[PDB]
Amino acid sequence: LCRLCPWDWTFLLGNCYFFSKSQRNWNDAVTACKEVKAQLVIINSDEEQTFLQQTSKAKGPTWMGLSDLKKEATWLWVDGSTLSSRFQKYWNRGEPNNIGEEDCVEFAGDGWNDSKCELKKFWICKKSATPC
Amino acid sequence: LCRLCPWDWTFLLGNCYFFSKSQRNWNDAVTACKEVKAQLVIINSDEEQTFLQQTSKAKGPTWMGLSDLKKEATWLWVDGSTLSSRFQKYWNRGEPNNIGEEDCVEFAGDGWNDSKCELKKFWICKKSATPC
Ligand SMILES: [Ca+2]
Ligand SMILES: [Ca+2]
Repeated sequence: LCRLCPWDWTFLLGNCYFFSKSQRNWNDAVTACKEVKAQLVIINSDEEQTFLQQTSKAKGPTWMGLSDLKKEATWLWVDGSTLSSRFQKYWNRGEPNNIGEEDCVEFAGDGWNDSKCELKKFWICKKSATPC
Repeated sequence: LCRLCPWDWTFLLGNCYFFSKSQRNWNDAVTACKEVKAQLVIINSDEEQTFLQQTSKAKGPTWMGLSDLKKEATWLWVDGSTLSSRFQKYWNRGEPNNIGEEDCVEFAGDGWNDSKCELKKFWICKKSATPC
């Protein structure tokens, strides 16, 4: 009886993902994920980014665990790690913009936008799986 | 008899721009611009970027003075200055990619791609105007 991820979480490449059914502001989304020992999703591979971008298209704009709330124009994941050069290609054309006003990052369409953190959007949690 | 820019060069915001009629590889484009005391275009304002992106759409993919030939994934203008955070929004979705293989930057459509430097593309030169 191999259970890769908890009930209603999805396994992808050694991690477990939870796709919210409701919409919350960015900070509340962060908190929701911490409630289940997880983090508002931190993207770390292209296959992961591809899967979360597709899934998120079916619901609508969706938060990820990325923001420049600490220092404008510097984007940090919720675990404090820096956004790598190779991931900057995921930004949509024209993003990030409205710097200092739109401080949190969302999947929008086929890439990332920065958006106003107070907006309510879907969100995704990620934590490690338990292998079999 | 006020002449803002030399013959067949276009004035925009204190600078003079030359739009090639032929296509050259990136290095040859750099050299062409140096022949006329100019530089393969270094973008320094949004109004400038807007104007060069529109004009370049009418001809086809066009080189700008930007490349990561010195150090992969670090993009420097031809005068050695670094690419600012605010200009990274000009990259098309999915760019820059093919890192280390596509080392020079072009206007493509409505944003920037990195491309193989050996390809022949149009190009644009920029130098200071002489005020009146
Ligand atoms: Ca935005
Ligand atoms: Ca490319």
